[PDB]
Amino acid sequence: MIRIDATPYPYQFHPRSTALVVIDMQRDFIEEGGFGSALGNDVRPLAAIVPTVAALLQLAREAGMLVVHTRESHLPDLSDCPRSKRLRGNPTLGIGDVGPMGRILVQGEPGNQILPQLAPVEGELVIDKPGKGAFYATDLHAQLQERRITHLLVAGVTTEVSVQTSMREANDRGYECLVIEDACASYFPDFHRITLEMLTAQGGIVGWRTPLAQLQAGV
Amino acid sequence: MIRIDATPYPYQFHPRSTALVVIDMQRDFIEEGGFGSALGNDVRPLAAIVPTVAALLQLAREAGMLVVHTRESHLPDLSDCPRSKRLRGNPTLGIGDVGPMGRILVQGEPGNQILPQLAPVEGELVIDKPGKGAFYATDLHAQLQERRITHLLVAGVTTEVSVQTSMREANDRGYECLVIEDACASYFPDFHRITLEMLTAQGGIVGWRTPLAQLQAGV
Repeated sequence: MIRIDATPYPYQFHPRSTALVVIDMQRDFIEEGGFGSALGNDVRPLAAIVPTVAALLQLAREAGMLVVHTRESHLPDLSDCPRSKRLRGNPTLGIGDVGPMGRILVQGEPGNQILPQLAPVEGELVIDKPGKGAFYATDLHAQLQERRITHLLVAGVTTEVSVQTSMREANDRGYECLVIEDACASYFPDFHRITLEMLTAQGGIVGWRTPLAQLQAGV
Repeated sequence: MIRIDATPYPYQFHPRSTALVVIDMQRDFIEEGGFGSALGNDVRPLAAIVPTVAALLQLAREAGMLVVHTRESHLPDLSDCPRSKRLRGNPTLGIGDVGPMGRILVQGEPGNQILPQLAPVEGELVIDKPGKGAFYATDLHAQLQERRITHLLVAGVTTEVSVQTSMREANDRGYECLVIEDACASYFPDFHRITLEMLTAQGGIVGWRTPLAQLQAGV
């Protein structure tokens, strides 16, 4: 079992009982021409972690861990998109409308694809999720139980939305979760660090956090 | 049909399709010597909201809305308590250990009870949940769908753990959620404030928030 330095105390895991979960690293959220920048978000902090996420993905692949990618996406007919989600924020361009990289948040559109630097390969799970939490309305929990996974390494975007939602759901379902702090990012510096602090408060209420360099030291 | 001034924009609901959800207002969180104290917290800040939660409960009862209470709790044999949750951190006492109000976080124990001043009455729904999120491993989604509930008024403790986890689950499931800002509290004032900001960021990404006085004005 590999033991690495973490907050709030060291985290130990066996690589073959562990999955890396890379959350929502999608072109529309991260690329300068994309829908995220069009809404006036500063995508630079999300772009900034891509080399770190790629290094974590390489570590996981070399260590023989299960790799799980998630995409926030809906069926082209929006049959899995609740009306509340479509109407939220009174948007000019909403879910299913044509944005700069195709229909917004729709399966098969260029904007919906994982960045090519972090693209899934054969033997990796890819989860299309209709919400922020990777476990809601997906078979992720079943797929991890079939593979006897107990431990999750968590990366991706954005820290305070899909990453924290997915880690809080994983914690509730009995997973031991380690969030890789420099392999996550937010549009808001107001939210990134304090989220990671929340997750590991009270002796690890949701789980653990560490930088990629501490994980690399262990393998 | 009832329109409330709220952040990030006004919230509209109908009592016939709205529930009040009161989260984890238990002696295990609010009274010294239970689960919250066992985690090393000073539980004293949560008591300050109990009169505001009581006024919110009265308002919902007088409006004839469905009321849902949640209790974080485990079966006495701990068969619904993941090993990860039991072994997390270094608590003074662990789940199921005997504290001054009985077995910590166990169903039927004095310290696990909802505060008498906030107790359920005949015709309210009471959800025992094994995780922080009110939807995981409960029938809450089915119970609301059977009553055609679309809107949730949300209150309780703690803001950054059970409240925000439950609200994020409810958002993913298509509910429209209004958190009553002064009917929530945290052990950590900064986590309370920033959680409320995250929930309504980006045009209402999780939902809405407003103080009790704005709700009272609308009814």
